[PDB]
Amino acid sequence: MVTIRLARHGAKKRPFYQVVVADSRNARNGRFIERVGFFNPIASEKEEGTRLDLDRIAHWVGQGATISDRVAALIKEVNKAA
Amino acid sequence: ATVNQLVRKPRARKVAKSNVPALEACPQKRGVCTRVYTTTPKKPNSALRKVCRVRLTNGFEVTSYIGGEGHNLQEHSVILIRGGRVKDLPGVRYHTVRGALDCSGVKDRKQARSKYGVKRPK
Amino acid sequence: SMQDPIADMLTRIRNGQAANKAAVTMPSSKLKVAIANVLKEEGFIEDFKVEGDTKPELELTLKYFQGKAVVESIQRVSRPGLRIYKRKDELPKVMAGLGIAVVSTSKGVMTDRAARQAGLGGEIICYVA
Amino acid sequence: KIRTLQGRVVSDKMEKSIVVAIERFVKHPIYGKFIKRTTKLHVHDENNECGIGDVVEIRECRPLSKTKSWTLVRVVEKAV
Amino acid sequence: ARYLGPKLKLSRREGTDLFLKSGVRAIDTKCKIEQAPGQHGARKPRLSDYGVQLREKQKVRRIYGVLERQFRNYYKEAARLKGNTGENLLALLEGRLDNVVYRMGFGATRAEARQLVSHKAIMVNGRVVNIASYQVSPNDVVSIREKAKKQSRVKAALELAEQREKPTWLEVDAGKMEGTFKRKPERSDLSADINEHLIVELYSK
Amino acid sequence: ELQEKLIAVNRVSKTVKGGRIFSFTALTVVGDGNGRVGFGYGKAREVPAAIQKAMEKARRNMINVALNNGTLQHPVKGVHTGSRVFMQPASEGTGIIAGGAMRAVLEVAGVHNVLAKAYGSTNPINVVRATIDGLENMNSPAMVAAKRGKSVEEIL
RNA sequence: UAGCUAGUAGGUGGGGUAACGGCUCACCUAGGCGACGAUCCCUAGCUGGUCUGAGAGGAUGACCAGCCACACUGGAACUGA
RNA sequence: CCCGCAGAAGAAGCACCGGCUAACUCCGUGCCAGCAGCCGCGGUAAUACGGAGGGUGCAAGCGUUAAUCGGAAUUACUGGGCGUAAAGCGCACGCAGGCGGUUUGUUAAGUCAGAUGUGAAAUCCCCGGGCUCAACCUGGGAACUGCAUCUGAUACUGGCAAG
Ligand SMILES: [Mg+2]
Ligand SMILES: [Mg+2]
Ligand SMILES: [Mg+2]
Ligand SMILES: [Mg+2]
Ligand SMILES: [Mg+2]
Ligand SMILES: [Mg+2]
Ligand SMILES: [Mg+2]
Ligand SMILES: [Mg+2]
Ligand SMILES: [Mg+2]
Ligand SMILES: [Mg+2]
Ligand SMILES: [Mg+2]
Ligand SMILES: [Mg+2]
Ligand SMILES: [Mg+2]
Ligand SMILES: [Mg+2]
Ligand SMILES: [Mg+2]
Ligand SMILES: [Mg+2]
Ligand SMILES: [Mg+2]
Ligand SMILES: [Mg+2]
Ligand SMILES: [Mg+2]
Ligand SMILES: [Mg+2]
Ligand SMILES: [Mg+2]
Ligand SMILES: [Mg+2]
Ligand SMILES: [Mg+2]
Ligand SMILES: [Mg+2]
Ligand SMILES: [Mg+2]
Ligand SMILES: [Mg+2]
Ligand SMILES: [Mg+2]
Ligand SMILES: [Mg+2]
Ligand SMILES: [Mg+2]
Ligand SMILES: [Mg+2]
Ligand SMILES: [Mg+2]
Ligand SMILES: [Mg+2]
Repeated sequence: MVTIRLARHGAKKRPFYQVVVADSRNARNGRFIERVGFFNPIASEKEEGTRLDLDRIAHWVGQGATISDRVAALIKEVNKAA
Repeated sequence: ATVNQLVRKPRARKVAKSNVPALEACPQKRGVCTRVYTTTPKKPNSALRKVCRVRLTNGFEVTSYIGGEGHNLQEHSVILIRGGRVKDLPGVRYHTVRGALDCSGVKDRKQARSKYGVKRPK
Repeated sequence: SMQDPIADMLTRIRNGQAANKAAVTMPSSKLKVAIANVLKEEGFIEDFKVEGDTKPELELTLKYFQGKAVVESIQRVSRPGLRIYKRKDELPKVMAGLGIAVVSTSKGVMTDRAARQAGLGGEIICYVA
Repeated sequence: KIRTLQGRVVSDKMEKSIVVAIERFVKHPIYGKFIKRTTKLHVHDENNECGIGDVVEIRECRPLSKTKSWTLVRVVEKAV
Repeated sequence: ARYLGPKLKLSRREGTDLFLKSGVRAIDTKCKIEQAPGQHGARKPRLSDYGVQLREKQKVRRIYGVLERQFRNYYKEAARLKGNTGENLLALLEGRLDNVVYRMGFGATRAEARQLVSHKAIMVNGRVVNIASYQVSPNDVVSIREKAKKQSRVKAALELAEQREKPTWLEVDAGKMEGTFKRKPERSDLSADINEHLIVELYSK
Repeated sequence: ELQEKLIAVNRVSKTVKGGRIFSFTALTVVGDGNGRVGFGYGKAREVPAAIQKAMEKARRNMINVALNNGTLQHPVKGVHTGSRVFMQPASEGTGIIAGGAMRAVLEVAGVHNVLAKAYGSTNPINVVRATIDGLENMNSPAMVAAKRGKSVEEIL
């Protein structure tokens, strides 16, 4: 089904995840419906590092989209921080 | 020239043939020396230029120059050929590579050693 | 056959300027008159005069300044063998804006600058320098 | 308002069917000349109403045969 | 990756003094600065347009100690940047960290400054920077770290620098051994003998 | 202040009963850096003499050129028999992007920012002749205003 | 390489498909494609892009991503959304 | 990534130097041996072969070969030509095709204008940010010159009607 999950991008030892809506069958970095954010796990202080378009995510979930565990965690973090 | 004419029959790109077609767009190719001989240069030159007619791995029978002073070549001697003509042997389009398979490096060379397959002296 | 009357007119103007002719006459048409009017407005010719009823003749009075021709160059651009139309962003600047380009727009025949100001392209008739 | 194309009837022999050239006056990619290009289409026409040489308006539809995916909507300039 | 050969040799070839020696002793005393290096120095052949351009480029490269690939990259970057290309190139070269260290005076030559930078003697904004090509930015403090603060070479270099002409685009504290890179120098601020235009033409053949 | 530079020096021969007579031709170009440029073609049995003759010729018969802020006034083409030349004004800082002969002529003329190309033959003397002709013909906006009987502001 | 095509082109009616359809079958009509290149022959996975070039172009389609086709060679279906 | 230890210690080659093209001399050979991208060089004073010294250019690379575009306006749409350089059919008629004097009306096909939709992400470019710097990664823009639909304008070209 449609899911919301991290797509690994960046360099070796320096991952940068693009949060994408995509049909689960597709490969991790392959075909995707919509790109709804990003997450930078090695991002330093005085840098944003995370950004999730929450409205779009809400819309897709409403449509019936599953969410990756990591993406769910990110959402929780965003809510707390904000 | 007339726009109508061009539309009717457009402009042909000038298909340039290669001058080293035995390579077949390869940088080098291996072959076996069918025959090793000397030949006379063209009208502004006098020499006995060393050359070997070689059957390549891909079938072609070419003629190849052998640069450097002296060589350890004879019939049934596996060599690598490269691109380059001898302007003054007519119809010779390929050089042997000194410092490859059966071909030895030039003896006692101290300059352009990389061009003649000679290892660095002490 | 005569296949391009505008071109013929332009050629006549060029030849007159070359030959120091005071005026140049040719069969009048509405398009020709419009082009002539544009030319007068921009000041590349002194005057035009349409004369006759059944088959009227346009008579242009050519312009000289220091013994030499005012219209340095005058080339047809769009032509029957090859029509040229441009959009407002593609309108040409002749001689880096010094010369004018006669453009036939939806709102009548006008110079390139005028056409650009209006905001519409059209058939590029000719360049004049 | 529906999408529709006009064209001259190039043939009307095959029964309930006509062939409709849809000449378009395109510009040449390179040379810039405007060339007349043609588009033959097998159009379905029930009642065999169309003649040859007839101008006819057509719309696209679900395929009715191997070659026939257009239907006529109205005939115009149907003189002989 | 570095030129390790004779320096006055390079200077003689160029014609000018490239500041490859500390400047304690005059270059006229250290070498025949007028005569070019080698068997055929006592001869000045008439130089082609290409030749003159090449010589100027070589001069600049020798002055800073940049090899060709890096220099070419610098030129491309300058060309990309807005404004005058030669001017931009000069600014970038000046911006280099080894160069700034030399200007401040934490080294008699750029070779010495480069050595210090490589050997981790120099902190940029309180952070040990190791790369000689590091572009220093405006308002950047650059300082000798304490272990290198005891160096007699550093203090001698400071003395020599005091003798030299001070740069307008830096502000340096000799006791603190720290200098603030206030702004990238303008072309009027850099030396007039450099004809950047030749370099631009050469890399835009 | 009359900057001059020699474009090309070429050896030419004449044949006589004895044998060949060689001589040298020098194509030079002088200009004041404010608009005035002039080329000269001198011939003598030796090169320095030839150059001097060329220089004198160039210094005389110069020609004025309408320069707009150290650049061309509009894109201009120029021909002289084989040499057909194109040269286009360019933004400040572009430099002279111009061939050999062409570069020399432009530089002495005083154009600091140009984009040129020499089509056709690139025979130095003809190419220089073509460039000078093109530069000469190139009119300014004040000139166009005068011709058309308008203000310069109406034309822009 | 100038002619090619008899399920061929269209119709009616049955059958078939998840679905329109000569997809298939029976009959009827004699059509259909073609110098805007049909047919035949050679070569080739296509695209975003890549290299080059001032541009217009030219060449190209490794890597990364979208689409397609194949799975020793030739056929076939079954199961199943 | 940081700290400490010892000691200049373990770390420079490749091509070229007649012109184009930055860099020249001596010796050896003597149209030989050989070189060469082009033009050319060598037949007993070789800056062109081979060695040496000196120099030039790149540098952990440097040359050679292959391949593409460029220069090449040398397929010329932008942007060529055809008296003698390659190029006017031996001459005509004529179907398809290309082009069409002049006026008014009409249409709105070409043309032009505006909007809407799309033109995946990456890539290219601009301003930023993160790896000590760079490469590299990355945020946001711009661009994707296109295509489609709707609504207009009607000067020009096309269609239609009368002249
Ligand atoms: Mg051929
Ligand atoms: Mg000879
Ligand atoms: Mg490196
Ligand atoms: Mg049925
Ligand atoms: Mg049924
Ligand atoms: Mg294949
Ligand atoms: Mg394939
Ligand atoms: Mg070009
Ligand atoms: Mg593969
Ligand atoms: Mg399959
Ligand atoms: Mg299979
Ligand atoms: Mg297998
Ligand atoms: Mg099988
Ligand atoms: Mg199942
Ligand atoms: Mg099943
Ligand atoms: Mg030289
Ligand atoms: Mg050699
Ligand atoms: Mg001897
Ligand atoms: Mg000797
Ligand atoms: Mg040589
Ligand atoms: Mg030698
Ligand atoms: Mg070309
Ligand atoms: Mg020609
Ligand atoms: Mg002839
Ligand atoms: Mg004839
Ligand atoms: Mg008409
Ligand atoms: Mg017609
Ligand atoms: Mg329309
Ligand atoms: Mg994109
Ligand atoms: Mg940064
Ligand atoms: Mg109309
Ligand atoms: Mg009309």
